[PDB]
Amino acid sequence: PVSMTKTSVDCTMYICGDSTECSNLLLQYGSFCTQLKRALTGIAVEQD
Amino acid sequence: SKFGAISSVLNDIFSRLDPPEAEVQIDRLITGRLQSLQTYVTQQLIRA
Amino acid sequence: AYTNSFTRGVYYPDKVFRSSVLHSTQDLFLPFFSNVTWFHVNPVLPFNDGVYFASIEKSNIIRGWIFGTTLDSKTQSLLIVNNATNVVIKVTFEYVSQKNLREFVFKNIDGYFKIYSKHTPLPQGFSALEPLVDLPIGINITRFQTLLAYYVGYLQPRTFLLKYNENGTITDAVDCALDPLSETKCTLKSFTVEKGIYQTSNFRVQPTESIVRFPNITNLCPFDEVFNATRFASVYAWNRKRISNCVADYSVLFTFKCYGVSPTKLNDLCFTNVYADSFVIRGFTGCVIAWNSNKLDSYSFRPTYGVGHQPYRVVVLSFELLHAPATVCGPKKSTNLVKNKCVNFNFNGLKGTGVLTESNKKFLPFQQFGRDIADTTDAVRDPQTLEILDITPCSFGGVSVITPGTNTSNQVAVLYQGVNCTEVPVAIHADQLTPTWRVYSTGSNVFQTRAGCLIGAEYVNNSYECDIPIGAGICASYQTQSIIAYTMSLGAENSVAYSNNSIAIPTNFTISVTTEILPVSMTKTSVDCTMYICGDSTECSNLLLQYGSFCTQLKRALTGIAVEQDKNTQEVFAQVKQIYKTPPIKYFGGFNFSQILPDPSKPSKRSPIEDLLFNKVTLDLICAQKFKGLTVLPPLLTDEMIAQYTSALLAGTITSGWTFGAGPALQIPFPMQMAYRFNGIGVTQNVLYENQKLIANQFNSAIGKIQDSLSSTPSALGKLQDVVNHNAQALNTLVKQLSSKFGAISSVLNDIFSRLDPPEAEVQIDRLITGRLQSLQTYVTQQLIRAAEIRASANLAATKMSECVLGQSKRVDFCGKGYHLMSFPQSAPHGVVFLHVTYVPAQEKNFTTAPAICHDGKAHFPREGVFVSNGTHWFVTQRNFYEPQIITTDNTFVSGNCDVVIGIVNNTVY
Amino acid sequence: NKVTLADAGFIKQYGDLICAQKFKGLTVLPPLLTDEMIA
Amino acid sequence: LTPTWRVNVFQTRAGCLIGAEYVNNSYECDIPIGAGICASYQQSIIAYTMSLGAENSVAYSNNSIAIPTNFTISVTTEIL
Amino acid sequence: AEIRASANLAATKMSECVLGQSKRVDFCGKGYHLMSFPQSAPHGVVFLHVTYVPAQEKNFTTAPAICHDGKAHFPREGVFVSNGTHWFVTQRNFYEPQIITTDNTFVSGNCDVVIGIVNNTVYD
Ligand SMILES: *[C@@H]1O[C@H](CO)[C@@H](O)[C@H](O)[C@H]1NC(C)=O
Ligand SMILES: *[C@@H]1O[C@H](CO)[C@@H](O)[C@H](O)[C@H]1NC(C)=O
Ligand SMILES: *[C@@H]1O[C@H](CO)[C@@H](O)[C@H](O)[C@H]1NC(C)=O
Ligand SMILES: *[C@@H]1O[C@H](CO)[C@@H](O)[C@H](O)[C@H]1NC(C)=O
Ligand SMILES: *[C@@H]1O[C@H](CO)[C@@H](O)[C@H](O)[C@H]1NC(C)=O
Ligand SMILES: *[C@@H]1O[C@H](CO)[C@@H](O)[C@H](O)[C@H]1NC(C)=O
Ligand SMILES: *[C@@H]1O[C@H](CO)[C@@H](O)[C@H](O)[C@H]1NC(C)=O
Ligand SMILES: *[C@@H]1O[C@H](CO)[C@@H](O)[C@H](O)[C@H]1NC(C)=O
Ligand SMILES: *[C@@H]1O[C@H](CO)[C@@H](O)[C@H](O)[C@H]1NC(C)=O
Ligand SMILES: *[C@@H]1O[C@H](CO)[C@@H](O)[C@H](O)[C@H]1NC(C)=O
Ligand SMILES: *[C@@H]1O[C@H](CO)[C@@H](O)[C@H](O)[C@H]1NC(C)=O
Ligand SMILES: *[C@@H]1O[C@H](CO)[C@@H](O)[C@H](O)[C@H]1NC(C)=O
Ligand SMILES: *[C@@H]1O[C@H](CO)[C@@H](O)[C@H](O)[C@H]1NC(C)=O
Ligand SMILES: *[C@@H]1O[C@H](CO)[C@@H](O)[C@H](O)[C@H]1NC(C)=O
Repeated sequence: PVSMTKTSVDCTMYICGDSTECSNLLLQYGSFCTQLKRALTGIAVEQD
Repeated sequence: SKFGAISSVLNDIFSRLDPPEAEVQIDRLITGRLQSLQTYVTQQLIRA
Repeated sequence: AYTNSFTRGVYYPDKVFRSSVLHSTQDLFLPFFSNVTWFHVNPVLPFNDGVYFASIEKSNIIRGWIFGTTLDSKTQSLLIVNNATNVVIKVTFEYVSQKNLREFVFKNIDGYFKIYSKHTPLPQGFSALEPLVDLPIGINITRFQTLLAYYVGYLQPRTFLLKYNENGTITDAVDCALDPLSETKCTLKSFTVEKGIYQTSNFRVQPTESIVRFPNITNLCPFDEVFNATRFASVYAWNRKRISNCVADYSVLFTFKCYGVSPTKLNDLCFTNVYADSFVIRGFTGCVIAWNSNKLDSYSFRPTYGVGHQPYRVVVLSFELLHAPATVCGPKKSTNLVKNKCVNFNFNGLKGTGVLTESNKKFLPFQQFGRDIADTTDAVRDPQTLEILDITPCSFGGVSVITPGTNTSNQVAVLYQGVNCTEVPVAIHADQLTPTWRVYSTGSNVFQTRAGCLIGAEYVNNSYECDIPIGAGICASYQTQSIIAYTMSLGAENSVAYSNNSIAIPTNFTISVTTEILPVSMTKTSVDCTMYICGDSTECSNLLLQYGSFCTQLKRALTGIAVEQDKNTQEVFAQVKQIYKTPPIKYFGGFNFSQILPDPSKPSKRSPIEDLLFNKVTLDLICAQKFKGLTVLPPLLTDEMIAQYTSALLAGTITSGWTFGAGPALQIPFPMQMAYRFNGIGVTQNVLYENQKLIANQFNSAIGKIQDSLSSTPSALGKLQDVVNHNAQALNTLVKQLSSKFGAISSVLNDIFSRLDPPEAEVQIDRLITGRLQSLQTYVTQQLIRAAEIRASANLAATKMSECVLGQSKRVDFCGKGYHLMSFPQSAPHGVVFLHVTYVPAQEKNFTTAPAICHDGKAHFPREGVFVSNGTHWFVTQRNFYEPQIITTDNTFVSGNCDVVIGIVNNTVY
Repeated sequence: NKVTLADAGFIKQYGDLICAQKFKGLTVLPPLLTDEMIA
Repeated sequence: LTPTWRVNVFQTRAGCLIGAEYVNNSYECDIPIGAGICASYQQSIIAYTMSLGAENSVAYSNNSIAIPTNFTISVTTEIL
Repeated sequence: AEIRASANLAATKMSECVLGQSKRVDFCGKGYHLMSFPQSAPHGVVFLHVTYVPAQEKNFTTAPAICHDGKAHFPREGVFVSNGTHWFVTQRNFYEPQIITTDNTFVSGNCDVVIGIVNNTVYD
């Protein structure tokens, strides 16, 4: 094996799909979604 | 999964409960789903 | 008349002092480059959501304003005038208090009229407005008028990134929703963007309208026959009534509690199995309604009994909210059914947003809903027309921004990922395209890729090296003037002239010195768990002592990582038993090692190249981290010690070759060691000797270029800088996570403890503690993974030190591109740099070749070479350097006759 | 022909398992190098 | 102070070391302290700058070579 | 994952140190690797690396080439050494001086280019 599937996650869509109140609440959790996006982007670049 | 909440649907929680208890239930759901995302990303990092 | 607002109307969002920070604020602002209306000296302009008001005058024509809804006597209105002595405000409320550009901001939220202002000696500068006053006028304002060049702009809720000066002044701002570049700047929390492609946000089509679909029933439920019953049953023989096919209006309904539902919401939900149980006592999802029935009723209730023993009538309402077809629910007006359009929908309490279409699913009569693999609603039976509708979320997707870097240009391209250009969101209003900015199609600037639709770059038929990867073979770059997209080129095509009997032999060579950078260790970090989580709050510490050995595990893991870092450094650099020193006279047959050898003049005793490497890697933010309990432990080996180890390795290899790595160091002249290494790559020794000076010069040239190749290229030391940046970013993220509330009422523990009773303060503090503990655990897990990666890099660096520095390697590409001659280590802040000296053949020439030569009827094969020819005579030569020689019995061996070797060629063997 | 990919991360036009995952916010990004380029 | 106990005072980049006497001699690292400082038990606890090994100078010249006249068969152990 | 890396390294050493003789420096013990023997251990492996360590080094005077009859001679598979008066050719890793003959050297060019060439007799 050389590479694996490059995955992207829409954090807001997964956690709070279509619920605007849930996204407003999620805004108070800091940079969790940003950190997850950074990690997944690093993995994706590493595959290439 | 419900993670100890009344339901796994955010809209049902927001439509059935006042904000004081909706906060507890939505906190449980959001924490569970953030944990699921974090677990997925950690295992993706190890697999990568 | 209209004009450009430019970057004006920024005000201080709060009363907090900040300095030397980038702060994101979501507030009512004036968007950058807004079309502000311009009046010249007046009409009653609307007061939509707040107003920015500028005035360029020197005669005080403008005095004040009137605010109200109708500006008549029937509705209450506000009035503000600035007299030459004082400013008078009247509404039930009165208030009095104290070219030139006067800028003002007026807002009306929660019964508060807030006024900010600034004075300046529309201009094209940046100025931040300071607050003036909040007034509790308590009236809704929809219109206003100026009381006699003045400019009016309207505020909207925007997200802004404000930059605070060193003395706390807002000097710059970014309007996150202005355009893709500003969204990228807000995502990165920076004012400068480097070249690349950045995932900024997701576009989401917004719901056009809202629809409600409830059953057609209109009869009222028999609640009166339950609650207003003449006589209630007994608690043992409790009465039960079923409620079906009616409209339960709970407003008609003392103690009224509910389990699993809120009393203020029952009018909106649809219920399946409603049963009312009534009985009398003395003082599961559903509701309990109890009320004193003293004046209405064995207990043997009597009027002289107390409240604790007075009769109470009790009704229990039990219903199932596990959807299924709804027979009873409250007063809700159904709208029309909107299809093929993103709408907010409500089907008997099932709320959502999306597009509703005709469904081909073969439901069954009892089936009211359909679910997908994730147990989420996917099809719905319309309560009135009984038709099956598919629910699909309306269009959304990811957006990436391609920038050549803000240091070069402000032009950007936008990639809509996983979307064809025919489905790209094309909206003429702000009811779509969540980023809310627009990049319009101009024909040749819209391209389709298997990665999505790219807008803002023209696709050229040329092919270049990849500059910014888009995906699926497509890259983008700044042409210079515009952004171009293209198919990446894999390299220059080349055809090798193969034939039956043609061989290419090099006639010359190049001595190449190449660089390989390897991380060896990362920053050793320690965390004070209590100080991070609690930070001077003793009550928090006492609460934290009940979460077990979490901090003990984290301390153990971080200590293991810290020990592993020193182990990595030792395994890489501490390979030599002895500390070898170079001889006083630095003559090595013309080879010049001054760039890699230590310099006595420098206090650190580093080489010029090592000094360059330590200058090129950047190893109050530290104090801010320290105050939160995050510290950096010093490495065991100092930089001086690592440089001493490197000097010992270099002296050993220079003065003894590869012998000191396999035993006692055996001195050998450097040209003789170089001859050994030339022998190691299948080149005869004389080739080195007869070219000694030239070879030396080439090396002296190549090493001379190394400095430039590290001091001219921007990201030459990218890997070590990446290690440093990863550590700094992780610690900064840990620090910034302390401002998160995690659902609590504040992020400050001492604020929660000083304003709440312990029963609820415990809940809030538990939320904060769990959030911070999760942050610490995530940090430690990422540290463990990064430590594993760094350990792999350090093991590789130790292997390179053993096999490239302590010996000559025959492994292809392990110690440089060409044929490995030798290698030199140089210490770098968090790692090692190998200078690989390799032999690259050059200046090849064609020759005719044969497998063997027939002579006296015997087949002759070359001993240590290959047969070549000018075209008339036949020589034998070594394979990596053209040195033709007369074919004799001494450089040839005999095997068989010239009857089986295909390609054998007649010649003479002297 | 012997390895069956799941997504390959190419364009999905509005109109099975991949669709559900996408609706939950999970998407696959295409590799930079195509199969033809690697060949 | 939080530890509530009290305790030959030395300053290092790793912090304040109490209870160890800094000596000018250099030995192989026994207990790593940090930034080149190690500790050891001499009757007393000593702190010192760790040594990297014995200094050695190879007698290099442009016409001299050292050639072994004997050998030793070494058997070493590697545990994985 | 760490143990898997260790086990992959152990398998590589079993292949390259036990099933063959390795030229990789310090991969199969310190010194010039001769062979290796595996021994099982509770949760791992123990390699006994047998290596050749040179010892009892002696100083000699050396030359890149020997000039004879106007011809430059380079050692075929050795190095030129000298007691101080006579000149021998020896293998690099063990002192075995040999008479400099035309059968253990090879000729390349005159005595005008090689720096450090030394006059001596190349017996035929
Ligand atoms: C901030 O104000 C101080 C106060 O005098 C001044 O010295 C400093 O230069 C200012 N910082 C700037 C202008 O960046
Ligand atoms: C009971 O009767 C009173 C007066 O007739 C009325 O106001 C009230 O709404 C009734 N209660 C119910 C549950 O119908
Ligand atoms: C996007 O839709 C158009 C219109 O049907 C179609 O021609 C095009 O092929 C689609 N995109 C892709 C990548 O197939
Ligand atoms: C040599 O190569 C040519 C093509 O370049 C081919 O036609 C010929 O058959 C080859 N030689 C032999 C002996 O087949
Ligand atoms: C080999 O290349 C060098 C340049 O590196 C040049 O000076 C020299 O003349 C070349 N030798 C031959 C024989 O072409
Ligand atoms: C070695 O190179 C440096 C830098 O090019 C130069 O200053 C120095 O004189 C050189 N040494 C000799 C002996 O030529
Ligand atoms: C060798 O021959 C091929 C074609 O036969 C030619 O393309 C190439 O340039 C030649 N090489 C040299 C060094 O002349
Ligand atoms: C044959 O090779 C020699 C090199 O020794 C050269 O002088 C001569 O010109 C070559 N003959 C032809 C025909 O190229
Ligand atoms: C080489 O010489 C022999 C001598 O008998 C002859 O038989 C053979 O045909 C020759 N080969 C070619 C290719 O002419
Ligand atoms: C050879 O070494 C000696 C002593 O180490 C030195 O005096 C001499 O200059 C060196 N040879 C050259 C050409 O510099
Ligand atoms: C070589 O060393 C061995 C000891 O390992 C010794 O017995 C022997 O005499 C030595 N031989 C020579 C020639 O020094
Ligand atoms: C070789 O000579 C140098 C200097 O004369 C000396 O220091 C060294 O010990 C000698 N080596 C041996 C093995 O005697
Ligand atoms: C020179 O070598 C010969 C061996 O043939 C012998 O005379 C002696 O070992 C050497 N001379 C000296 C002075 O060591
Ligand atoms: C070696 O011999 C040549 C000619 O026979 C002579 O020019 C040269 O000086 C001799 N070398 C020494 C070191 O005497």
